Amino acid sequence: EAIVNAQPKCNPNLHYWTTQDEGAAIGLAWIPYFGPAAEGIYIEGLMHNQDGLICGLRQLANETTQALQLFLRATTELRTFSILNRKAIDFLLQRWGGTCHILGPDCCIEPADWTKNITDKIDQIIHDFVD
Amino acid sequence: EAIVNAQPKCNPNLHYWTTQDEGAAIGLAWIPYFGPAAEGIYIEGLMHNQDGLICGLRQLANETTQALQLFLRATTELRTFSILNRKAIDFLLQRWGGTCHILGPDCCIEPADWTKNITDKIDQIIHDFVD
Amino acid sequence: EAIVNAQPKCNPNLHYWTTQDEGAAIGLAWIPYFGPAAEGIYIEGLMHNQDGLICGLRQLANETTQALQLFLRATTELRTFSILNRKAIDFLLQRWGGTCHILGPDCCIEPADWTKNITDKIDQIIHDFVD
Amino acid sequence: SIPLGVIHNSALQVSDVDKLVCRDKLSSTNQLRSVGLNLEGNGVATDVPSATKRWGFRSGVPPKVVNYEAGEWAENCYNLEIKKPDGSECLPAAPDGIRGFPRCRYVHKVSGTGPCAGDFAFHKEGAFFLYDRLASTVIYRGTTFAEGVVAFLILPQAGYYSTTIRYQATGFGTNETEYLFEVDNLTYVQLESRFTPQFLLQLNETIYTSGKRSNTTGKLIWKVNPEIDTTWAFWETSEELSFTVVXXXXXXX
Amino acid sequence: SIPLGVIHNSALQVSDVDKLVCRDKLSSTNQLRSVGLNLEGNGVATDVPSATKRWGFRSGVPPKVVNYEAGEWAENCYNLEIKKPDGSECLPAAPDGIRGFPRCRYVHKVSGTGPCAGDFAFHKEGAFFLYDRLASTVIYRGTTFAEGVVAFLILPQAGYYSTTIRYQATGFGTNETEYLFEVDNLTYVQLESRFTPQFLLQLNETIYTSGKRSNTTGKLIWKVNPEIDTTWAFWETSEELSFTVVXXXXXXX
Amino acid sequence: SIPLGVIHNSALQVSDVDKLVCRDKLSSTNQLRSVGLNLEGNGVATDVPSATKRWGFRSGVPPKVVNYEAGEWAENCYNLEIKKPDGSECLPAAPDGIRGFPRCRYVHKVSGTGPCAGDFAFHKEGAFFLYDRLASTVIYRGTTFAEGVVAFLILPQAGYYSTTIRYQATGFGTNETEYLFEVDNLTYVQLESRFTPQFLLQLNETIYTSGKRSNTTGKLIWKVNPEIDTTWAFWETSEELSFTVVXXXXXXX
Ligand SMILES: *[C@@H]1O[C@H](CO)[C@@H](O[C@@H]2O[C@H](CO)[C@@H](O[C@@H]3O[C@H](CO[C@H]4O[C@H](CO)[C@@H](O)[C@H](O)[C@@H]4O)[C@@H](O)[C@H](O[C@H]4O[C@H](CO)[C@@H](O)[C@H](O)[C@@H]4O)[C@@H]3O)[C@H](O)[C@H]2NC(C)=O)[C@H](O)[C@H]1NC(C)=O
Ligand SMILES: *[C@@H]1O[C@H](CO)[C@@H](O[C@@H]2O[C@H](CO)[C@@H](O[C@@H]3O[C@H](CO[C@H]4O[C@H](CO)[C@@H](O)[C@H](O)[C@@H]4O)[C@@H](O)[C@H](O[C@H]4O[C@H](CO)[C@@H](O)[C@H](O)[C@@H]4O)[C@@H]3O)[C@H](O)[C@H]2NC(C)=O)[C@H](O)[C@H]1NC(C)=O
Ligand SMILES: *[C@@H]1O[C@H](CO)[C@@H](O[C@@H]2O[C@H](CO)[C@@H](O[C@@H]3O[C@H](CO[C@H]4O[C@H](CO)[C@@H](O)[C@H](O)[C@@H]4O)[C@@H](O)[C@H](O[C@H]4O[C@H](CO)[C@@H](O)[C@H](O)[C@@H]4O)[C@@H]3O)[C@H](O)[C@H]2NC(C)=O)[C@H](O)[C@H]1NC(C)=O
Ligand SMILES: CN[C@H]1CC[C@@H](c2ccc(Cl)c(Cl)c2)c2ccccc21
Ligand SMILES: CN[C@H]1CC[C@@H](c2ccc(Cl)c(Cl)c2)c2ccccc21
Ligand SMILES: CN[C@H]1CC[C@@H](c2ccc(Cl)c(Cl)c2)c2ccccc21
Ligand SMILES: *[C@@H]1O[C@H](CO)[C@@H](O)[C@H](O)[C@H]1NC(C)=O
Ligand SMILES: *[C@@H]1O[C@H](CO)[C@@H](O)[C@H](O)[C@H]1NC(C)=O
Ligand SMILES: *[C@@H]1O[C@H](CO)[C@@H](O)[C@H](O)[C@H]1NC(C)=O
Ligand SMILES: *[C@@H]1O[C@H](CO)[C@@H](O)[C@H](O)[C@H]1NC(C)=O
Ligand SMILES: *[C@@H]1O[C@H](CO)[C@@H](O)[C@H](O)[C@H]1NC(C)=O
Ligand SMILES: *[C@@H]1O[C@H](CO)[C@@H](O)[C@H](O)[C@H]1NC(C)=O
Ligand SMILES: *[C@@H]1O[C@H](CO)[C@@H](O)[C@H](O)[C@H]1NC(C)=O
Ligand SMILES: *[C@@H]1O[C@H](CO)[C@@H](O)[C@H](O)[C@H]1NC(C)=O
Ligand SMILES: *[C@@H]1O[C@H](CO)[C@@H](O)[C@H](O)[C@H]1NC(C)=O
Ligand SMILES: *[C@@H]1O[C@H](CO)[C@@H](O)[C@H](O)[C@H]1NC(C)=O
Ligand SMILES: *[C@@H]1O[C@H](CO)[C@@H](O)[C@H](O)[C@H]1NC(C)=O
Ligand SMILES: *[C@@H]1O[C@H](CO)[C@@H](O)[C@H](O)[C@H]1NC(C)=O
Repeated sequence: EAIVNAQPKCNPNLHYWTTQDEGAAIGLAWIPYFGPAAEGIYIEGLMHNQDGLICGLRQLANETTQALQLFLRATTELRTFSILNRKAIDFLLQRWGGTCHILGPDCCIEPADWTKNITDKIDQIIHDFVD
Repeated sequence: EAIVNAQPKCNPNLHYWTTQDEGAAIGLAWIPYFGPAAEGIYIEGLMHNQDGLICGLRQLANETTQALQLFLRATTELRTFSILNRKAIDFLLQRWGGTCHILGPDCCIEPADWTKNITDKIDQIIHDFVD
Repeated sequence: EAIVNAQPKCNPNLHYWTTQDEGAAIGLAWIPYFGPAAEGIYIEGLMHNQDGLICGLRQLANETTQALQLFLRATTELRTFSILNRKAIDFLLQRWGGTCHILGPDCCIEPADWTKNITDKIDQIIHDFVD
Repeated sequence: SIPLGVIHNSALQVSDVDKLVCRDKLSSTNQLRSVGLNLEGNGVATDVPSATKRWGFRSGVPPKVVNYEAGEWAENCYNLEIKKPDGSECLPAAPDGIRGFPRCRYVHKVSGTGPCAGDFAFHKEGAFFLYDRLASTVIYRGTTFAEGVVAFLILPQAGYYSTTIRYQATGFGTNETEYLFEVDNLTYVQLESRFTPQFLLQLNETIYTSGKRSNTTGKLIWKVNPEIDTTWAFWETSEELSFTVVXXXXXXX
Repeated sequence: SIPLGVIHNSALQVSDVDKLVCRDKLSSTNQLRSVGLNLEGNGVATDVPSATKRWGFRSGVPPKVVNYEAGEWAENCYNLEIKKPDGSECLPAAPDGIRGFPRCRYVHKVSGTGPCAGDFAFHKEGAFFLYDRLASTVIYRGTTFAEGVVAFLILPQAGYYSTTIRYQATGFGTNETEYLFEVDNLTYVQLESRFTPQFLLQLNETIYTSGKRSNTTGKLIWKVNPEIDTTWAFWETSEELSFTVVXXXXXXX
Repeated sequence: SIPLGVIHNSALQVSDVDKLVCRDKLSSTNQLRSVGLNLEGNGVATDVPSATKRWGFRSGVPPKVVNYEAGEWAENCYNLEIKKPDGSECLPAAPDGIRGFPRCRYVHKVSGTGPCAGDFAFHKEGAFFLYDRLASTVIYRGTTFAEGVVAFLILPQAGYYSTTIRYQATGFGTNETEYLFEVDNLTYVQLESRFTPQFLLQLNETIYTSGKRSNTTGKLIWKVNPEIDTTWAFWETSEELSFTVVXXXXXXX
C-alpha cells in the first residue's frame, strides 16, 4: 500500500540529526573522558523530496502512531528498544520459519545457475553414448 | 517428552486475561489521553481442557520453574523481557546456522515439486532424440 | 585478520569465573529462598595458552574497546544487554536475508548428496531404454 | 534449559527450539507466548494462614523479575503491609511499573508485624509472585499478587467483581503467627485455616446485621467455636447464631 | 501491527516484514531505522497558546517511552515549569538518561501555574513528546521537547543557534489560560497566538533599545494593539513604534 | 563495528558475523560469549598511586553500562570513598543491581578527599571499570572494581581469599596526591608506588608484632626509607627492622 500525504502542509526538506555507532575517531576522541559531551555527538544532513520520500515519510510517521501507541499500551517495558530487532526476527521467520519448498512462492531459493549446471552436463552422458 | 500432570488437583478450565498489541480502536480510544486506564486494557476468555491442554499447561508451568529460576539467578538484568525473542533466534540458528545439506535430516529444504520439474522435462531431450 | 598481541606483558593463563544458566541443582538449591547468595553463584576454571588463545584474547579485548565505547556513546540505553543477540540476527541476515542462489558464493546450501541422487537415478531411464 | 510447550499428536509436549522437526513451523514471534498459571489451580490451600507459611525472608539474594503476557483469573490474591515492632517497613515499595495482579475475586489484605529476618520475602517452594504481567521472586509492599508459575509456548499457525478482606497479624513469618479477621476497626474474629472467603463475608454480614460489633472504645475479638462448619476446590463446589461475651474476648456458636 | 516504510517503484510504501517478496533483501540490522518527525513539518500552529492546547492532564495511564535513532531540526521546542497554586510540581522530573531535544531554533520556556487535574500530561492528538532520541507519551518537567511522531524504515542495501523565549502563564491547561512574554523580570507583553518567534525577539530588542522597560519596582505589562502585523510556514517564507502607559498596564502602537 | 573473536587455523582471529564463510557454523546463541579481561594481565602497574592516575573526573558525558558474562580472577581491585573538602560525595552510589567485582585477591580501599572537578570519574585510557558482570564507564562509590576491557567471541560447536588494604588520600585526582597506608586508625605508613600488596601486609604484621603502633591519642606516620627493597608481574614471581621517631613523623630502616 502506497502513502498518501493528507497533512495540511509538508516541509519537503528534512534537515536531520543523528549519531554514528562508529566514526573513525581522531586520536583519543573515542575515549569518554576526552570525547565530546552529550551535546556534541550529533551529525547533521539535509535530504530533499526526491521520489516524494520526505512528504511520504511525514505521512508514514503520522499513520504509524496508532499501532505504535497501542503496542506501547500493551507492553510492561518502561522503555522499548526492541521493535526493530523483533521485526528483523519476524523477517527471517516469515521466509525461513518453515520448510522451504523450492520453486514455491514463499521459498527464497533460486536454483537458476544450477538448473543450468545439470541440463548443461547432461551432455556428458547423452553426449557420450558411444561404444 | 509428554507432560504428566502430577499435581494434587487440576482446574480444567482456564479463565484467562491478556492484552492486545493491536485492536482496531474505536475513534480516539487509541490515544493515551482518551483511552482506558491501566485497569481497563484487558480482554478475557475461557478455555476448556480439550486434548488435556489446560491440565498439561499447569504441569508445564510447574516444571518450567527450576530452569527459569536458575536462568534468573545467572542474569544481571533486573527485568527480563528477551526469553521468547532469544528462543526465536535459537530456532533459526538450529535450522539455518550452518550449511543446509539438501535431503539431509537437519536441512528443512523440500525439493519435491522440482524433483518433478527435471524428471518431467527430461522428456524434452530423451523425448526428442530424432533427426 | 589475525590478532597480534602488542601489550607490555601477557598473563598466559586465564583463571576465570562465570555463572551457569542451568546446573542440575541439588534438591532445593534452585529455590532462591534456599539457594546461594550473590557471592556463591560462581564457578571457576583455568585455561592455558594453547594455540595462543589467551594472549590473543587479551589483545582482542583491548582492540574491541574503541568500537564498543563508540557504540555505547551512541546508544540511549542505560544498560546494554543486546549486543550478542543482535550479532546472532546479523549472522542470519547476512546468509539468509536475500534470495539464496544455489552454488553461489553467498548461499550456504549444499546440493552434494543429491547431485548424486539425480545422476545416480538417471540410470533408471537411460538404464531401461529397452522395448 | 528453559522448556517450551508445543502441541503434538493432540497433546501438549515439553520440547525446545533445538528439538523440533522440519514440519514444525514458526513463522512469527506471535506464535511464542508466555503464561502465568496460579498455584490455586493445582489445589494448594489458599487461606491466609496456609498461604503465608509458603513465604519467608532471606538476605543476600538479589530480586529478579520476568514478564509474562497472559494470566489466569485468581480467586485469592494477597496484599501485605508488614512492619517490624520498631515500626520500620519489612517490604520494599513496588518498583516503577509494577502494578497489582489484575484479576482477583478476593484480595486478602494482611497488615501487621513480624521479625522479618531478611532483606526480601521469597517463595519457599520456588514459585513466583505474580503481579500485572510481571513475575517477581519477592513480595512488594501493599501490592496485590497471586502465587503462580510461568510457562512458555509455541502456538500453531492456525463481569469483574473484587472484594478486599482485611486481616491483622502478629508474629508474621514465624511459626507462632496469630491472625485476626477485621470486621471493623474495633471488631475482630480469631482466624482459622478452615475459614473460606465466603464464610468470612457472611460472618461479617451477620455481625453487622445482628448488631454484634463493639459498642465500646475498646477492642472486641470474637471466636468461632469448633462447632460450626465452613468447608474442596473453589471451581468444583448463615442466618442466625448465638453471641455471648467472655481486650474483650467472646465466643460465637 | 506496527507498519514499516519501504522504497518500491521510486516511492515510499507502507508494508511489513511478512509482506515482502523474495527480491526484497534485508542483509543487516543497519537497514532498519527509526525516525522522529516533528508536527511542525505538517503545518500545525507552533505558537505557545496553540501548542499548549494540544496537551492535557490525565490519571490512570502509565507513561511509556520508545527510542528513535534520528530526528529533525526543530524550529519550535517547549520547556515547561508548571506548578499548582499550592506550589507543588505539576510535572515529574526527567527520568535518568532522558535529555532535551537536541536541535531547537527557539525554545519556548513556559513557567507558571494551573490546576493540573491529572498525574501526567499527555498529547491530546496521540502524538509523542520527542526528547533526545527517546519519545515519551508524557511531558517531563523543565525538559525541552518537540511534538512529533515516529516512523520505522527498511533502507535499501545501497551552525547551530538556539534562543530561549520565556513566558509566564496562569490557568495552564484550562480554556482560560493567560500568557505573558517575558522581556525582563518586571517587563512583560500580553501574548497572542499571532506573535511569531522573530516578532517576539524584535519586540524584545525594540523594548530594550527604546528604553521601554520598567524603571520601577513594579510589574509593567505592555499590550500590542490589533493594529500591528506579525504573520505561512517557517520553511517557505520593526524600527520605531509608540509606547504610552495606561500591576501597571500599557499599550504599544 | 564491534569485532568478534573466532578460532581459525588453530588461532584467534578478529572477524565479524558478515565476514564468515559457510563452513563457519553458529547453531546456538550459546556459542556467543562476552568476556572481561583485566588490565592487570597486560602488565600495567597496579599500585594505588599508578592506578589512580589512570582515572579522572569529567562532566557532560552520560555514564554507560554493558554486561559481560565471564571474568578473570583479579589480584588487585579498588574501592573508592572520596569526598570533597566540604564533605560532599565525589562519586555516585552504585545503581541497583551493580555489585562489586566478584574475585579480588587484594581490595585497595581508598578513602580521602580531592577537588573532583567533574560529575563522573572516567578511565583516561578508555578502559572499563568492571563490576559483577557489568562494565561501566564510570566509578561508583564504595564499590569494588577491576580495570579491564571486554571481548566478544564465537565459540566452536564442540579456594577464594580476599584481603582489604586501606588507604587515606589527600588531593585525590590531582598531580599532587598524597597516600597513606593504614595500619590502624592512628598508625600510618607513607605510601610509595614500589610497595607491593604483600610488602604492605608484612609491614603491617611487623608493625603489630614489633609493637610499633601509636600508643598516643595522636597520629603516627612511618616512612620507609629508600634503603629497603620491595619489588615483575604477579603471575611469574621481613623479620626485624629498626624504628625510631622523628602529627608525629618517624622513619623505618
Ligand atoms: C510443582 O508441583 C509439585 C507437586 O505439586 C510441588 O511439590 C511440592 O514441593 C514442596 C517442596 O518445595 C513440598 O513441600 C514440602 O512438603 C513436605 C511434606 O509436607 C507434608 O506432607 C504430609 C502432609 O501433606 C505430611 O506427611 C508431612 O509430615 C508434611 O506435613 C514438608 O516436610 C516440607 O517442609 C519441610 O521442608 C521445608 C523446605 O522444603 C521447610 O520450609 C519446612 O520448615 C519443613 O522443614 C515441605 O513443606 C510439597 O509437599 C510438594 N507438594 C506435593 C504435592 O508433592 C512443587 O512445589 C511445585 N513447584 C512449584 C515451583 O510450585
Ligand atoms: C495525523 O494527521 C492528521 C491530519 O493532519 C491529524 O488529524 C487531526 O486529528 C485531530 C484529532 O485528534 C483533529 O482535532 C480535532 O479537530 C476538530 C475540528 O477542529 C476545528 O476544525 C475547524 C477549524 O480547523 C472548525 O470547523 C472546527 O469547529 C474546529 O474548530 C475539533 O472539533 C476537535 O476538538 C474537539 O474534540 C477534542 C478531542 O478530539 C477535544 O479535545 C476538544 O475539546 C473538542 O471537544 C479536535 O481538536 C484535527 O483537526 C485533525 N487535523 C486534520 C488536518 O484533519 C492527526 O492528529 C495526526 N496524527 C497524529 C498522531 O499526530
Ligand atoms: C590497548 O593496549 C595499548 C598498548 O598496551 C594501550 O596503549 C596505551 O595508550 C595510552 C593512551 O591512552 C598511553 O598513555 C600515554 O602514554 C604517553 C607516554 O607515557 C610515558 O611513556 C614513556 C615511559 O613509559 C616516557 O618516555 C613518556 O615520557 C611517558 O612518561 C604519555 O605521554 C601520555 O600522557 C599524556 O597524555 C595523556 C592523555 O593520553 C594525559 O592524560 C597526560 O596528562 C599526559 O599529558 C599517556 O599517558 C600508553 O602509554 C599506551 N601504552 C602502551 C604500552 O603503548 C591502550 O591504552 C590499550 N587500550 C585500552 C582501552 O586499555
Ligand atoms: C544518514 N541517514 C539518515 C539520513 C536520511 C534519513 C532517511 C533515510 C531513508 C529514507 Cl527513505 C528517508 Cl525518507 C529518510 C534517516 C532515517 C533514519 C535514520 C537515519 C537517517
Ligand atoms: C488469546 N490467547 C490466549 C488464550 C489461551 C491461552 C493458551 C493458548 C494456547 C495453549 Cl496450547 C494454551 Cl494451553 C493456552 C494463551 C496463552 C498465552 C497467551 C495468550 C493466550
Ligand atoms: C566455561 N567457558 C569459559 C571458559 C573459557 C573462556 C574462553 C572460551 C573460549 C575462548 Cl576461545 C577463550 Cl580464549 C576463552 C570463556 C569465555 C566466555 C565465556 C565463558 C568462558
Ligand atoms: C516453633 O516454635 C516453637 C515454639 O512453640 C519452638 O520450639 C521452635 O523454635 C519452632 N520450631 C520450628 C521447627 O520452627
Ligand atoms: C480504620 O483504621 C484505619 C487505620 O488506622 C484508618 O485509615 C481508617 O480511616 C479507619 N476507619 C474508620 C471507619 O475509622
Ligand atoms: C461487612 O459488612 C458490611 C455491612 O454491609 C459492609 O459494609 C462491609 O463492606 C463488609 N465487609 C467486607 C470485607 O465485605
Ligand atoms: C452492644 O454490643 C454488643 C457486643 O459487645 C452487641 O452484641 C449488642 O447487640 C450491642 N447492643 C445492642 C443494643 O445492640
Ligand atoms: C470554557 O470556560 C468557560 C468559561 O468562559 C466555561 O463556560 C466552560 O467550563 C469551558 N468550556 C469548555 C468547552 O471547556
Ligand atoms: C529573574 O528571576 C528569576 C526567577 O525569580 C531569577 O532566577 C533570576 O536570577 C532573575 N534575574 C534577574 C536579572 O533579576
Ligand atoms: C532581549 O534583548 C536584550 C538586549 O540585547 C537581550 O540581552 C536579551 O537576550 C533579549 N531576549 C531574548 C529572549 O532574546
Ligand atoms: C522610564 O520607564 C518608562 C516605562 O514605564 C520608559 O518608557 C521610559 O523610557 C523610562 N525613562 C527613560 C528616561 O527612559
Ligand atoms: C602539576 O602540579 C604542579 C605543581 O607542582 C603545577 O605546576 C601544575 O599545575 C601541574 N602540572 C600538570 C601538567 O598537571
Ligand atoms: C576506625 O575508624 C573508622 C572510621 O572513623 C570507624 O568506623 C572504625 O570503627 C574505627 N575502628 C576502631 C577500631 O577504632
Ligand atoms: C595487620 O595485622 C593485624 C595483626 O594480625 C591484623 O589483625 C590486620 O588484619 C592486618 N591488616 C591487614 C590489612 O591485613
Ligand atoms: C610505644 O609507642 C612506640 C611508637 O611511638 C612503640 O615503638 C613502642 O614499642 C611503644 N611502647 C612499648 C613499650 O612497646
